[PDB]
Amino acid sequence: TTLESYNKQLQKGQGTLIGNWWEERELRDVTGIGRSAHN
Amino acid sequence: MREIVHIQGGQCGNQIGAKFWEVISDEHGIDPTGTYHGDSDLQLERINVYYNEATGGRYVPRAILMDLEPGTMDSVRAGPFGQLFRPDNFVFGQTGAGNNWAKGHYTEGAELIDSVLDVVRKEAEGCDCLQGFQITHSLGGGTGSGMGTLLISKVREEYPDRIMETFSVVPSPKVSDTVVEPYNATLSVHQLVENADECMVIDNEALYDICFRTLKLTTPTYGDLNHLVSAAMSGVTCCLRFPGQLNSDLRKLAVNLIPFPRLHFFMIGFAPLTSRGSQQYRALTVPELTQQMFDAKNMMCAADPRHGRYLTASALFRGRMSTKEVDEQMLNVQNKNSSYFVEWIPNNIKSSICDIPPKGLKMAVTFVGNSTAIQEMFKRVAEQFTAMFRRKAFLHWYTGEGMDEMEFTEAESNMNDLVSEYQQYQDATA
Amino acid sequence: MREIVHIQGGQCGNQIGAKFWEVISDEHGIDPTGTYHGDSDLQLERINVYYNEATGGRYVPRAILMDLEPGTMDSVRAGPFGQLFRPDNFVFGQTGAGNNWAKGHYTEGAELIDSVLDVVRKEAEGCDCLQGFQITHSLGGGTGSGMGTLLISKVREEYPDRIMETFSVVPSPKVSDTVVEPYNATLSVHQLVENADECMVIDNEALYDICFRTLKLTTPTYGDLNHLVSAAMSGVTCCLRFPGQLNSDLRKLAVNLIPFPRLHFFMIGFAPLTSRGSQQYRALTVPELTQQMFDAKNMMCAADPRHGRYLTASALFRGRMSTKEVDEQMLNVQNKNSSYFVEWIPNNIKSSICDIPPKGLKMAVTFVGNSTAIQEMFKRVAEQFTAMFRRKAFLHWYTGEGMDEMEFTEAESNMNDLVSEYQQYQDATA
Amino acid sequence: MHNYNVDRKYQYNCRIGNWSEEWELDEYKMKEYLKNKEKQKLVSTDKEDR
Amino acid sequence: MREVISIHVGQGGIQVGNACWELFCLEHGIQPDGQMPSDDAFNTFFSETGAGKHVPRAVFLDLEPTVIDEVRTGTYRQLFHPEQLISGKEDAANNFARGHYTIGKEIVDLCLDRIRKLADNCTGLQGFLVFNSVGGGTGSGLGSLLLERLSVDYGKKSKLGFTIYPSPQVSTAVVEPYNSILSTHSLLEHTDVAVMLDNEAIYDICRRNLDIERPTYTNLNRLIAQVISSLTASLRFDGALNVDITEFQTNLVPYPRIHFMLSSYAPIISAEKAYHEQLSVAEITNSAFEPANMMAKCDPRHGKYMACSMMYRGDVVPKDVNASIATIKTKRTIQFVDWCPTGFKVGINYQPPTVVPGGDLAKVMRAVCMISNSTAIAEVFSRLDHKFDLMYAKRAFVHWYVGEGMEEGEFSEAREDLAALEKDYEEVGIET
Ligand SMILES: Nc1nc2c(ncn2[C@@H]2O[C@H](COP(=O)(O)OP(=O)(O)OP(=O)(O)O)[C@@H](O)[C@H]2O)c(=O)[nH]1
Ligand SMILES: Nc1nc2c(ncn2[C@@H]2O[C@H](COP(=O)(O)OP(=O)(O)O)[C@@H](O)[C@H]2O)c(=O)[nH]1
Ligand SMILES: Nc1nc2c(ncn2[C@@H]2O[C@H](COP(=O)(O)OP(=O)(O)O)[C@@H](O)[C@H]2O)c(=O)[nH]1
Ligand SMILES: [Mg+2]
Repeated sequence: TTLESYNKQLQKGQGTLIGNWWEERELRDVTGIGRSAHN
Repeated sequence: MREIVHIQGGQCGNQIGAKFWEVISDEHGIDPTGTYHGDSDLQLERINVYYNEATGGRYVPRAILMDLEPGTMDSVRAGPFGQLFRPDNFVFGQTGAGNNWAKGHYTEGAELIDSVLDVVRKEAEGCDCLQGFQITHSLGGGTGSGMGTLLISKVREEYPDRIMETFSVVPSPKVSDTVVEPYNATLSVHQLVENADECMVIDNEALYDICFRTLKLTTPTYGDLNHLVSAAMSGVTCCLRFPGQLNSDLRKLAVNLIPFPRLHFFMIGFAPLTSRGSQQYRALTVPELTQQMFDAKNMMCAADPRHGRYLTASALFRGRMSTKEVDEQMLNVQNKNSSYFVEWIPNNIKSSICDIPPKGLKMAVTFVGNSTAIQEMFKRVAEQFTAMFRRKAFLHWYTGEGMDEMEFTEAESNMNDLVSEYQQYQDATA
Repeated sequence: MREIVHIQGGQCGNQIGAKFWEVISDEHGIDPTGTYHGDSDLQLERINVYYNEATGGRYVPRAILMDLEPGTMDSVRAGPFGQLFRPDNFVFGQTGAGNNWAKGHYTEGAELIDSVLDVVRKEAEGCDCLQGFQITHSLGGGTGSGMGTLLISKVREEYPDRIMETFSVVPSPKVSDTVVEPYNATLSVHQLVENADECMVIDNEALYDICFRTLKLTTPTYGDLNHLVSAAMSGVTCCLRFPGQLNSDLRKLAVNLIPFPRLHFFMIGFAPLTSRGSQQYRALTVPELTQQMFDAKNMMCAADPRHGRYLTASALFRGRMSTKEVDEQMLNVQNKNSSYFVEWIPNNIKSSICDIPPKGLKMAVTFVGNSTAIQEMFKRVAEQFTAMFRRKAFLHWYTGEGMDEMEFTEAESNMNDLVSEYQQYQDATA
Repeated sequence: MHNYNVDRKYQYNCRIGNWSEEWELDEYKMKEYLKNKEKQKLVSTDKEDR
Repeated sequence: MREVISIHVGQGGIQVGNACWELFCLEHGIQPDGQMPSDDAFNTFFSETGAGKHVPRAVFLDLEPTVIDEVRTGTYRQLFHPEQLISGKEDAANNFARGHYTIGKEIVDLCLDRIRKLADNCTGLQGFLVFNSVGGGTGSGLGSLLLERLSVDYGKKSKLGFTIYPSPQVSTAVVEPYNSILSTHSLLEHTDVAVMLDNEAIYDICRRNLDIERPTYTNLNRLIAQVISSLTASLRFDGALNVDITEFQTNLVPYPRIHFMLSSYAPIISAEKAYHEQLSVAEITNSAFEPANMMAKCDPRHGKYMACSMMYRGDVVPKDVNASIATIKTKRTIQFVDWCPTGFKVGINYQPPTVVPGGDLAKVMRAVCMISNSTAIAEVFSRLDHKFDLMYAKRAFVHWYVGEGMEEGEFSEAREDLAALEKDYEEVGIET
């Protein structure tokens, strides 16, 4: 598991196409914060 | 995702990369500060192939800079897009090789290679999907010609199944900038033939003839030469980084261009090229693109492509166009010049189409050709080498650092056999 | 505030202290009228260490001058900065010593020491927490070598816990002044090993070679020798007077420099010393300081320190510097010269750092060392003593005031004794 | 081969030996004299003053 | 409601304490004047004066007045209580005998009175943290005697000792081994957990990472301050796995004799190389267990492991923590003792590390501080004992101690106790 890694913070768009990009995309679209809101 | 790591060594390779990375950066819309500012979403679509992301969203090239003297990187760091390069990857020597291949491959190299091999291992293991390696260097410079081929040997030792690509600036006798080219060039090529999956040769004199005749500009410069090389190289991997009608990656080219495991030396060309004064009259059409591509003088190598028969050819087009026109033009150029294609291999041209053209041009073409024409370069360098070696001039310097004439003899015999069996298939018939 | 007081006797000690007090007033910013016109607040928080405060806003040195002839005191009072010392601290005879130890230690010393003892006791009980004593004197004269050692014994039995430094100008055989020097030298030095906690030796011949080799001054005078002695002596107490990362007092020096109670003889040196020429032509860096400080010909003693082995050594760096560099220099210099350091004690070098460089300087080094080669001086002095004792020359001048050959015999016997136990550690192996 | 302290010695003007050191020492004496002129602390300038 | 008491004795102890208090007052937003600009997570280290300013729960001891008065003249002169900056009159002069048998009693009574009065105002005392340099006279003697007094006055309360031992080859004084073994013996039966704080390892780390060729004590003290802050951030900030100060004496000490520990921190990167790096959880965990990253000059590959405590701060995620620890366990170069199948305690805090202006460290989002108990630590005791007995064989410098009122036999039982300790360390490592 080497997720995150070569995909940093970005909002909207189709992304970078590495890792789980597809799965984070719909989460980010339906709700803000595709991955792990900052504390 | 089928990613490649950039490693460059020697002054020539450093200068080549200094503008190759600039071309990649402005094509992908990356500022010298590492912040993306492009307009098309396809720009970030496959940015993976050459970049890494650090915290804060900034991008860094996965290129490792190597040499035996720090002046080169001290110069290129102040240049444009010099801030992209990661400071840790810089590996430089303390003495210098002085264009002595034995020094650069046996004494200084055996000690220096540890850090560079460690860092390249780190880069390889960090990347998820490694496609292969690409290296830029010149066969006339000692430190490059030695330590680069040493790194070739070792990297191929731990990664036998991956593809590897070599960018060799082979010296021509007309424009000779150094005296000991025959020795270090033949020593480098002896090792390079055994371990190179792909090797493409570049001639500075051919570059200069192209820029003087086609571009018709009065004062050419190393900047323009580097720009030509960088554009040619971006053309190679545009198809791997952008969608198109028919994608064909590096392994695709390796399968479709190398008939026998040892004939893996190529000559390249780029199109279109027009002068600033005539650019408004030319109309960009596939027929004239192909006519310029298959021009003998447009090739970036000294070898006369009409002095031999093509083993195979490959053309990568960039931009939107009809593939039927491409195919019919390919058939026309094949059957019209059947004299210059060896007969026992029908349909010996690979054609690939990518839907994203270079910025500022609506269509572009890159050409890679495997032909018998390269034999004369090796014949002539062999003549220069034997002229050097009969009188044993400039030889005690090499042999005083662990070398002997046995290595020179075996290398020249190997390269002579290379030339002989390279020309063997030119006259072979079915 | 852990302060110390100064006692000096004889012409030599008078001159040494006279120039020392000028120096200390100089880097404390005190005018000859005793008024502070310094720039820092850092020159006032420790002013009580050396200067007492009086009415009118002025400061007075806590130094007491003793001798058998008022000529030297009349000269020093008329000399520059002579108004600092109070007239009450001058104790002088009206007869003199005549270079005879007996006159100064038995007849006139006993009857005169009462006043100096009273004044030193008064001034000592005046201060809050007295740190120790320091004496500057010469052993080749009568009045000094007698009254100084008598007062040392007296104050030692009076205050057993306090520490005492003495700065001893011993007679050099090469440059001689009197034909009776070794007698009173041996008689005085016989009484130091029981009282003085630290003795540090100085040779006028050594100072002459230093000034004529390194400083390269054509016609040096006693002012130069006195000034070098003053700078070297002042460098010791910088830690107790100024802030720094590693503070180290006289007691720390004693405990870290005394392996055994009867090995309290030291040899000292100063750096950087250089002639007028390269003073702005050479860079003052800690590697240069540590290279120059261990130089044998940099010594302020006629003893040549490369004929033996070091027991312990200590250096007191002044000015801002980095501790890691200091430690690595010390370690490297201890490693390259393992033959010159005794083996059964590890890490026999002490380093201290202070944040205030001297006047007109940015880095300075004061060195103290315990080495086995100092016994050469005692060998020569004992040889001369025995040689002119076997013929009983000039012994009547001594025996005419209650002295006998017996105490001479115990003196020379203890000399040979100390020589034996000081040389038998040279070859000691675990 | 140049050696110092050679018996009789002339002034700094000749080049017999150790001339550079003494000449630059004299030069620095003049330089500090200039400094004492620059900062108004000259005993003479006090003497004519009072 | 929960807070600790800070003790700084010795010149090194006070010089590191002053830096760590700089760091803490900077982190909690308190200016050097002592009042919050206003433009309950501080009770751990500061207490309200009733209206406005605050005072730290720390006391400083030293026999020579230089450091104490220079701090009194420093910029924090309005921060500390004027009467808790205790200074003596005469320096101990690297002599354990002076600091333990002659001059200590005249100050330790006032010190313990101060400690009592400080504890009286508090209600939730968690324990004591003590900072000293062992290879120094006043530091070793006063720290030893204070630990002895506290062990009988309070007893069960936890005490953590961040001691600076002499380095293996690089050292300043010559007589350091004597008071080193004496202080080690004294603290062996009175310090709950001891932390190694040598200097040569810190020099190596700063020279290789920060690329500093002229470091001074300031960088070392700032690194130690960062270590302390990362260790104690859990008590005052919210996190997924909050860990109390008492969660060391129950997790890292198999036997009462073995309580000496050595640490590490990550990341260690300057400001120009930070923006070009990954700084992922797996990489920062891997960089922690490398043997040149260990905060003390000792080889961990020469011995087993008994207990490891890793504290993460920032946006750390237990998924990544577990993945990294699984990779570490898979890795062969690090091995644990057989009788300890599980040997890690992990804590998580949400507060990212704070950055001091003008410091060498850069602003970093993820960081981990690691504490390790290893049987390989017996190497430093062995080398120190060898340096001891080499020059003790012929009774050098022993007069300086015997004449101060110290009996000559203490060295024998000190030697025997450290010898018993080293047999303990070598015996625990055997397989069952
Ligand atoms: N890392 C580090 N160590 C220090 C520092 N200051 C002192 N030390 C250590 O302290 C040892 C010497 O003792 P000091 O701290 O100088 O003096 P002390 O502990 O007060 O004992 P005394 O000298 O008797 O007063 C040295 O070996 C250092 O290792 C510091 O600022 N940083
Ligand atoms: N394309 C290109 N070729 C160069 C450049 N600089 C030098 N060369 C070629 O490199 C050859 C000399 O190589 P050298 O500098 O000795 O290689 P090195 O020893 O590895 O530094 C010459 O024949 C030049 O034609 C450059 O900036 N661009
Ligand atoms: N360095 C230095 N040495 C001096 C000074 N005055 C005298 N001496 C040395 O002391 C020796 C004579 O000592 P003496 O005056 O008889 O000692 P006293 O009788 O105790 O005063 C001579 O050999 C000189 O070299 C001085 O001002 N500085
Ligand atoms: Mg101290």
